[PDB]
Amino acid sequence: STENRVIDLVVDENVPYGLLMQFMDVDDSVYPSTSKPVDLTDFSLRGSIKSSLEDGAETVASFTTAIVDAAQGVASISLPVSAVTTIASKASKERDRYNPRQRLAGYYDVIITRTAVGSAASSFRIMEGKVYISDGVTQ
Amino acid sequence: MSTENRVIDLVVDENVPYGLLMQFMDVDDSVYPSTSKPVDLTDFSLRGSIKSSLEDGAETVASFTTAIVDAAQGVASISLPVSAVTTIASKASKERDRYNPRQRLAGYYDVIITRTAVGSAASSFRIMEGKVYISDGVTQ
Amino acid sequence: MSTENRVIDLVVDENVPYGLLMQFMDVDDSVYPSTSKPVDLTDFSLRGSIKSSLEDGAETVASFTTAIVDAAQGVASISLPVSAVTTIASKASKERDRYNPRQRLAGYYDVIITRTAVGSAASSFRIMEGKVYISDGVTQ
Amino acid sequence: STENRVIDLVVDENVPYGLLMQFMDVDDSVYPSTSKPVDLTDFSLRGSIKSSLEDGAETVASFTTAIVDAAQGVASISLPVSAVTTIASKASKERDRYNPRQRLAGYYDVIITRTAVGSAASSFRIMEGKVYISDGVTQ
Amino acid sequence: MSTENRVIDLVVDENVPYGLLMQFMDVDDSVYPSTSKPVDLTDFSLRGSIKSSLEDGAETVASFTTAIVDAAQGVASISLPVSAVTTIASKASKERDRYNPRQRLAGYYDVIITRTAVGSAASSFRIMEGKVYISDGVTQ
Amino acid sequence: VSTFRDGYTITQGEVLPYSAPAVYTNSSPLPALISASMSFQQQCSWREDRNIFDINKIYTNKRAYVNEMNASATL
Amino acid sequence: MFYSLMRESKIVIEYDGRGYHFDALSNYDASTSFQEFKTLRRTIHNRTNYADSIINAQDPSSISLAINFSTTLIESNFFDWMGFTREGNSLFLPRNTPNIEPIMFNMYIINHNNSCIYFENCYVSTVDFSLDKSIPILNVGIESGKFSEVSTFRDGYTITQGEVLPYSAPAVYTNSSPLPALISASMSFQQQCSWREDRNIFDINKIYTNKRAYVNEMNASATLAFYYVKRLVGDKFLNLDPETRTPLIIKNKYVSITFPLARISKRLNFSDLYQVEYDVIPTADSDPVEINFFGERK
Amino acid sequence: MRLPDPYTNPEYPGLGFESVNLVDNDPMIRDELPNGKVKEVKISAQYWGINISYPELFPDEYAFLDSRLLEYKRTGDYLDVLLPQYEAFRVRGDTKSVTIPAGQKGSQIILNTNGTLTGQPKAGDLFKLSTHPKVYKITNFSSSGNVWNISLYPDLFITTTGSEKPVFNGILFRTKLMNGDSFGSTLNNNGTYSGISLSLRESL
Repeated sequence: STENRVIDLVVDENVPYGLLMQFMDVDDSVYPSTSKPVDLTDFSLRGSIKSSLEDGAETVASFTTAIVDAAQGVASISLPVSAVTTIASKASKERDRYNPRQRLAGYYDVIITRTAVGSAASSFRIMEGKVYISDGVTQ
Repeated sequence: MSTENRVIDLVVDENVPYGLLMQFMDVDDSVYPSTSKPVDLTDFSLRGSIKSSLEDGAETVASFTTAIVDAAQGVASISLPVSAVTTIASKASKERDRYNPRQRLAGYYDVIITRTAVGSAASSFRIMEGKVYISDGVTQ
Repeated sequence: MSTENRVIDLVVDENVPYGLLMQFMDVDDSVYPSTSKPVDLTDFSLRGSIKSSLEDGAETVASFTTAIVDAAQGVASISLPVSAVTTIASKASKERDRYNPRQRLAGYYDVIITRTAVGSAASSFRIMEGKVYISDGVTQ
Repeated sequence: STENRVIDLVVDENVPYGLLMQFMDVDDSVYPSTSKPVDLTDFSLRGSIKSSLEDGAETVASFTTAIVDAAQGVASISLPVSAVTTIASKASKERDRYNPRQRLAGYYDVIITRTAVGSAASSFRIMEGKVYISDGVTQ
Repeated sequence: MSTENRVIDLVVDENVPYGLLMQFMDVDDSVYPSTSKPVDLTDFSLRGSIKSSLEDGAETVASFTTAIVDAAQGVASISLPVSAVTTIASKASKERDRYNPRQRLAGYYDVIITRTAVGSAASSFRIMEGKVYISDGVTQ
Repeated sequence: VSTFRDGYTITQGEVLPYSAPAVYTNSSPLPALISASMSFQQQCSWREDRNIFDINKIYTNKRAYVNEMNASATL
Repeated sequence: MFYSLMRESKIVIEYDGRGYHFDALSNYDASTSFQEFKTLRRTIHNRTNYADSIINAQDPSSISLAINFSTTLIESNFFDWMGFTREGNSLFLPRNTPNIEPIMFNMYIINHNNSCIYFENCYVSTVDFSLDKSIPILNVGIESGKFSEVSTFRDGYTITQGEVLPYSAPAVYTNSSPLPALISASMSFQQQCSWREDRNIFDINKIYTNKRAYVNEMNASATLAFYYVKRLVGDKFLNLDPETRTPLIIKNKYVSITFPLARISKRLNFSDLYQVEYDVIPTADSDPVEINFFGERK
Repeated sequence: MRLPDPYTNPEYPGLGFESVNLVDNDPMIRDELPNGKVKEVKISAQYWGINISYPELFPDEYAFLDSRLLEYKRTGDYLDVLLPQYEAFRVRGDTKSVTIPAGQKGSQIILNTNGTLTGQPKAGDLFKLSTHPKVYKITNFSSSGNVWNISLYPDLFITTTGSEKPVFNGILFRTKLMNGDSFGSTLNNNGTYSGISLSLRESL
């Protein structure tokens, strides 16, 4: 995977979450800013959130994945408001003294996969890190 | 900049109706510097609230009376009347800021914009957050 | 982008009338250089009060008399007569400060400019704030 | 320059692993170093993952060598997701200091070989290091 | 006038044959610049042995196989097969070193080049010396 | 100035616990580290534009340009 | 692994094919470094941030040794190597510098486990010692051109410094009249050579090391510190007037630096107790400066 | 031909102008009348002059550069250069469908984009006609919808024939070398060619 590229997602309470990626391969040896959007046809990403980083952990939520634009390279990872509410319910209560809005919910990963006839399994991990819930008051 | 960007602090002045003027604008910087256009704010409703603490059981001390002054041009306004300001001032902590004695902590707040429309894009975003402070006054 | 200076501390002279005048000027930064036009003070009224403390229930030392000098030039004057100066001098703190025994703390003051009309929104605005000091005099 | 054979592999749990080695032959006689790729003829790579260096150590897994595009020098080393699961089963429960997701699974090394290209078995080790399993959350 | 470097430490790789080749070149410094001609290795033989210690009575870990590659170019190769590498690996010290668990001390080695013939003087010459280390491998 | 901007919300949290440094080449550790010092700079320069229109006035520098950026480390 | 301790070291100087192991070494300091050519090619096309640095030369090393006096007088070879002519156990400062280039020698700094640092093309550039109320010690300063790491080396088993000489109080004379109230006699000798950098376009893509040098000048100097003492009112012997030519000798039980004719400049300091300070250099036509090395019993 | 630069040859970052001097060269019959009035008559054609200074060039980069320059000196053609400070792509679109009405002489020019171009060319930017190789400099701009009114510092050398197309991007100066007669390069002991500079001069 990308051990050096761990990013912590922040989901707002009482708000549906949305995050969009762009798979866009580059080759700047010919000239700088030579980037071609990767075709995402017949790609299906999927992921999950679990409370602890070990086997036997209780699953918290599964992202409602989608492919917004095929052949344009714009994939999306997201989950509805009810799932965010479940995350907020399951999240820990060890609030920081100087970041009293963020609580830890669990760990997440998502895997992209190729399901092409004439091909084989091409699962690959593209995201890794933790899911932090930001508290909300306006409901 | 995970959350550092959409957080600012508001200081409502006691005995004065507080009104904050917002101007949405779609600024393009990655493609080219110095390019910005207003956001068509039609069907982009706003709503906000204030609470004393972040716990599950918190008191709704006040709530912004948001209004879209201009449908286009991306101009909106969040404001609360004099009664809400008085309620906030009464329901605020008695511990005064040392660097500015007139300011006392009132609570936390959020602002969500709901772009409900005919198109199936009923998304919601939290565009503001922070702490609410009350600035004491004497003119009454 | 710069900061404002709403906090201003006034120093009055005992046995002498105190006169302060404020000018409100419209400003803008554009392609042409800074264009300033005086703000027309129509239906604009002022009102200021002085109390010995910020905390609720403070004794009202006095109140300022408000007037508008020139609407076209956008000049408003906020001042108090000599009798009010004497009244504030009587109610000031008796604690002196060395290196200048004249000055004594009198309290805190605020000024709100408001525009009240049937078609006008019920909008107030705390233009300034700060503390009022007294330069004790011996004559009179 | 000198030697940099020691590189550590971080394989992902529940995801198949595949590494792409662009073999190359740089020479610094001329100031712009020659980009000539080695030509992959009569070459086979062998690699086993074995816990600890002591003799008699059990073979945790074995790398599956792929030789493709011999003209331009590239090659692939991989192992199926079942091999990944077998590796993750025997990994130690102690986690790495810098990343709380990695766990030491064993050691490895791949050995190039020429089989009678000139009636010589010119086999030498290419690379080496430690294999780290990165605990997943998706499954 | 400069120094030699007879002390060379070798590092072998477990499960892999080890091959080292030495070239002997005649040198001279004169009016014309450094003239180098390869030394003709005729009747020149090598022989090297490895023991776990310098002190007398040390166990012989293994011995090197010697060969001459090209007499005209003055190239001789000193190496050992893979089985000898395994033999030395078995007899190496079990004490590991952190920051690189691969390397272990195997012992000390010497190489003598000699020229033995009826007309040739009984002259030997210790060309090198040093210690032999092992890079433990897992494959095979 | 009298009134100012005070960062009630945007603030630094708790200090991170100490952890020993380590320098690697690829994945081979470099032994016997003493002190790794890193340095990063943006060596800008003020463009003094004090002119005859600023006579009898106090001039303050306003604009500057970047001569170079760099990243350095002494191990 | 093997760490390198300064206390566990041995410094051997290689001259003429013989190793001069300089024992009785109080302390030595040395450093090695490289010269770089780092330019930043910022252009209107690309205002880059990454420099173009190539290592092309070895910066000359500056090694300083502090060596105690010894009974076998191996340390006088530093005067011998620095350019002084020898007769018996006394070293003369020649009227003219003998050769254009200094006397070059190599030096080893041995350590355990066949570890060594090999300084080459060295020359003795400074030697100064202070005859005082503490044990005398001469700090020599040599400059190297090329440094290297080698496995085997030269170790001076036989040529070594003996036992340190016992302390003996210094005394400075004029002919045979002692100079009263001495504080600290410091002597200084130098061979102010200069490296001739000949880095040319044939050394591009290679590391250059300095190899040849020439002697700018040699000199012998001494700074004498006294207490301001007068025996008479309007004294003639002891005063502040300069002395164009006067025979001076800074004598000890084991060493005696002689100035056959000296140029003395005096400097008075109004400190807690008044101190006068001399500045002794040999005159234009003075005979060669003597440096005698007496091991024992003169 | 094209002068090598990091845009054409990114593998040679040493190429590229360390400093470029774009001088204005308009000869004029200036006369200082005794009454204080200064009268100047423009007769000789104006030509931009380009002074290019190069940073430390490594041997391979200088080999490429002087190979290209010697090819210039051999085949005798013109040497095009692209100033990068004027490469701000402020006008998108394809200018083939832009018509310039014929019969126009002088500084002013009128061109109809027919609703094709996106972006406004601000004053100080470059301008060049498709046919003639002269390079102008926009001094003032004014547009009424699609029609654009552009004022150029040098008067139009040739009267528009109704087919000339605007070129708002990738403008190359058709220049000639002025240092060719005695052009030397010094090689340091560091291994770089130092003080390489060119005094170009626009021809026609």
